[PDB]
Amino acid sequence: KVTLPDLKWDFGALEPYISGQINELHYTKHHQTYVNGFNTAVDQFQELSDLLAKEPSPANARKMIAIQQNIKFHGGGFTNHCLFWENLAPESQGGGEPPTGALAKAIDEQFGSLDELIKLTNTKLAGVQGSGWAFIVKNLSNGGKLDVVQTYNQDTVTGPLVPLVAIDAWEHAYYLQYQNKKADYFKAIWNVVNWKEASRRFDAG
Amino acid sequence: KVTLPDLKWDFGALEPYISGQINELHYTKHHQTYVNGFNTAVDQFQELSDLLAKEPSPANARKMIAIQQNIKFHGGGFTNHCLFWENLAPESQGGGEPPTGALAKAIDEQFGSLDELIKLTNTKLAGVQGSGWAFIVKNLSNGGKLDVVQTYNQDTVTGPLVPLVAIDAWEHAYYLQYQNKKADYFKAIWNVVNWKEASRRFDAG
Amino acid sequence: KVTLPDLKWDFGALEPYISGQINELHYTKHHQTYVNGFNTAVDQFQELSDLLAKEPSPANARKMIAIQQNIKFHGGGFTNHCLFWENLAPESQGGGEPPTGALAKAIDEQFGSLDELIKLTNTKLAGVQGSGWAFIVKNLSNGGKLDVVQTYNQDTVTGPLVPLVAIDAWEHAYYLQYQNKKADYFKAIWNVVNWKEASRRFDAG
Amino acid sequence: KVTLPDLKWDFGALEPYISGQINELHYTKHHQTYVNGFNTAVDQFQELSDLLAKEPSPANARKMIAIQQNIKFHGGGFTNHCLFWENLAPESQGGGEPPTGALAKAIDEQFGSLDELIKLTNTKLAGVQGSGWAFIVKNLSNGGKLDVVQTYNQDTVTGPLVPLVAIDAWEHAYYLQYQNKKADYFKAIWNVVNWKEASRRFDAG
Ligand SMILES: [Mn+3]
Ligand SMILES: [Mn+3]
Ligand SMILES: [Mn+3]
Ligand SMILES: [Mn+3]
Repeated sequence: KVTLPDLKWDFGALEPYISGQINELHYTKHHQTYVNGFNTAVDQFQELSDLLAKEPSPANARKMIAIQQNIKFHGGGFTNHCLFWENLAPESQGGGEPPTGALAKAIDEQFGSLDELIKLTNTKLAGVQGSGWAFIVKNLSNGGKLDVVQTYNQDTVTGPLVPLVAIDAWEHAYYLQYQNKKADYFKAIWNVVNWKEASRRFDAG
Repeated sequence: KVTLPDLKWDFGALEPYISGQINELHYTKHHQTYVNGFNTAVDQFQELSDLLAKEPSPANARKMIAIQQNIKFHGGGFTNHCLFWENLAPESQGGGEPPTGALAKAIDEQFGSLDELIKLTNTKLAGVQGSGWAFIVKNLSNGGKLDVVQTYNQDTVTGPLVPLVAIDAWEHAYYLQYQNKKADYFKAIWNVVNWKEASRRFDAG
Repeated sequence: KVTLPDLKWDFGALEPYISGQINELHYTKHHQTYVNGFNTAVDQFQELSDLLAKEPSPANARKMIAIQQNIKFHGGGFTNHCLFWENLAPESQGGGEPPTGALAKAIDEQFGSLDELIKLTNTKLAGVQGSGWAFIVKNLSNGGKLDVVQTYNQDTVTGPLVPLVAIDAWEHAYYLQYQNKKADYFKAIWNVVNWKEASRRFDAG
Repeated sequence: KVTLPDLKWDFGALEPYISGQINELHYTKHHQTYVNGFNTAVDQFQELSDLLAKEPSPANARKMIAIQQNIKFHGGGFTNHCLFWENLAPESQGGGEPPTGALAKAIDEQFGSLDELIKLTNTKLAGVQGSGWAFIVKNLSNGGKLDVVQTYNQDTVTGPLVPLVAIDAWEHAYYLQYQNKKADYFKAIWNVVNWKEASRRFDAG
C-alpha cells in the first residue's frame, strides 16, 4: 500500500550540511520502518473493524484502541519524512534560496526577515526535549498566518495547520555527523531547505 | 454498530451513594455520546482506509492521523463506561460485598486487606488532576499481580493490564450530588462496587 | 502567600448565563483549592531546594521532580481562574460588549468578524476531550497575531502566547446549570465576556 | 550544586557491547548538559520564589509554570543517567552476572526466569516510540512486586516505584555503534548490566 517516496536526489546531494551516510539510513531504514509500521497498523484496524461489525463488544473496542497509537506514530513517521525530503534540495536545485511570492511577503510582514523566522525555528528545534519536529506552518483558521510549532515523536500538524517546512529533530537526523551538537545541525540545514516547495505549499493550502 | 449496554438495574438503585439523577445523565447522555462518537470515528476510518488504498499519499495519511484521536477517546469512553456499570451493583444484588476466590487471596497477600486496596485506589482517584479514571488491574506480564493505575480523560488499560474495577473520576460522575467534594464520592462508591464481577474478571484474564 | 483574587461582582451577577450557585463553588472551593495547592507545592520545593544544596543527590533530585507536577497543576489552576474572573463581567459593567481598539481591528482582519472568532473558540471548547481550557491569545513571536488554543487540565499559555480571553471547559464550570449540554454553556458565556479587559491585555502584551 | 557522578570505570570498559566513543559523549556531553540544565532551572525557580513572596500575582505564577518543565526534564536527565551508570559494569567487575537474594527470588516467582524478564524489558524498550527509558521497578504500594515500565524523554519513576535497572532508549545511547538497529543494542546491553546493584536497590527500597 503505502510506499517510500521516490528518490529524487542521491544520498550525498545535501553534503556538507547533511551526510550521505545519514540520508541513506534515514531513508532506507527509518522511513521504511514507518512505511511498514503504517501498512501493518491499517491492516490490523481493518481486521478489527470487521470483528466489531460482528461483535460490537467493549473487549473488541479495547483492541481497536491499542492499535490507534501505532497508526498515529507510524502514520506520522510516514507523512513527516515525506514532507521532510520534499522541503530539502541541493544548492544546485535551488536549496537554500529564499522563498518567493505570498510566502515571502508573509514572512517579512510577520517576522521582519527570513533570518528572524529561521532564528525562531532554531529556538523551537533546540527546545524539543526528546525526539520530535519543528514545523513552519500556515494557519488557515486565523487568516492564513505563519507560525512555528513543535511536535514530539512522530506527532504531526493536521487540520487547519498547513506544514510549509518540516525539520527533523530526532537524533538519528544528525547524530552520525554532529553527535550532541544539535544546534550546529539546526544552523546548517537551512542551506539545503527547499523554500520553493514551501512557497508552493503556502499557496496550495 | 456499537450500542449502549442493556440497562440492568434502574437509575436509582445505587442510592444514596450515587443519585438516579447522575446515573440517568451518565448513561443516557454521556455514555451515548461516546457510543455515537465511536461509531462515527470507525466509519470515517473505513472511508479513509479505502481512500488510502486508491491513493497512499502523505496527505491522505494525515487525515487518518486526525481521526485516530477520536477513535481512542470515544472508543475509550464506550469501553470504560461499559466496565463501570458492570462493576457496580445495588446492595440487594451483592454490591459492596467483598471479593472472593483467587482475587480475595491476591488482595490480602499484596495489600494486607480490602480496606488498604480501597485506600490506595481512593488516593489514586483524588490524584487525578483533571478528568480520568482509576483501575484496579491484574497485570498478566508480571505473574498476574494486582496494581492500581490512573488514566486521564477516556484513556484505558489495554494489553497485559486486565481491568478488574473501573472507577470514574470525571466530574460528571459525582458533581450533581457531591459538587467539589470528590473525596466523599470516592469513599461512598465502594458500598456499591460489584466485587463478584471483579473476581470473575480476575479469573477470566 | 498566593491568595484568592478579591471578589469584584457578587456570585449571581452573571445570571442567567452562569448561575450564582456555580460561581460560589467555582471561586470558594475550586479556586481556593488551587491557591492552597500552589502555596503547598512552592513551600515543598523550597524545602527540597535547601536539601539539594546540602546533598545534590539523584535521590533528592527525584523528589524535586515529583513536586513539579503539583506546581504546574495548582499554579495553572491559580493563574487560569484569575484570568477567568477578570475576563468576565455583568452586562451592567460592559459584559458582552464587543472589543475596541487594536484588538477589534486584528479580529476583523484575521477572522472577518467577532462572531467568527467566537464560533472558532466554541469549536475549540467543544473539542476539549476531557478537562481543560480554550484561550484567545496574542502571539508575540509571529507579529502579534491572534489565535485560539486549547489546553488540558490546568495547563496554561506561557511565554510568547499572551492570554486575552480564558474560557473554562472543566465540567464544574457548567454542570450544575447545563449538565451534559456544554455547547449551550459555550454559547451563553459570550454574553458576559469582558472584551474591554481582552482589549487591555492585547495592548499590554 | 549538582555535579556529574564520579567516573568509576573508563569509557571503553563496556566494550564490545557499548563503545567508548558512545560513553564519552553520553557522559561528558549529554549528562553534563542535564547537570547544567538542572542547576540553571533550580536557580531560576529560587529567583521566582522570592519574586512571588514579594508579589503573589498570576503573572509571576505563569513564569514559575514555564520553568517547571525544565526542572522535570533536566532533573530527570540528571537522575536517570546517574541510575544508568550505576547499573552498568564491565564483566570483570561482575557485569552480566545474574541477580542474587530477594530480587533473584522475586524474578523467578514473577517471571519464571531472568531471561523472561529481560525479554519483557526488551519488548518495552523497542516499544518506546521516540526518546525514553525502560525501568525494571519494585512497586512498594502493591507488596513490593516487580514490573517493567516505560517513560518518555527524561521522565522518571517517582514515589512508590523504585528503579532497579534503568535502560536508556534515547538514540544517542546506541546510534554511533548500532545506528537504526536498536534491538541489537537492547539485546547486547544485558552483558554489562550490574545486577548486584539492582539487588542492592531492591533491598534498600
Ligand atoms: Mn527522522
Ligand atoms: Mn463518565
Ligand atoms: Mn474551573
Ligand atoms: Mn541518555
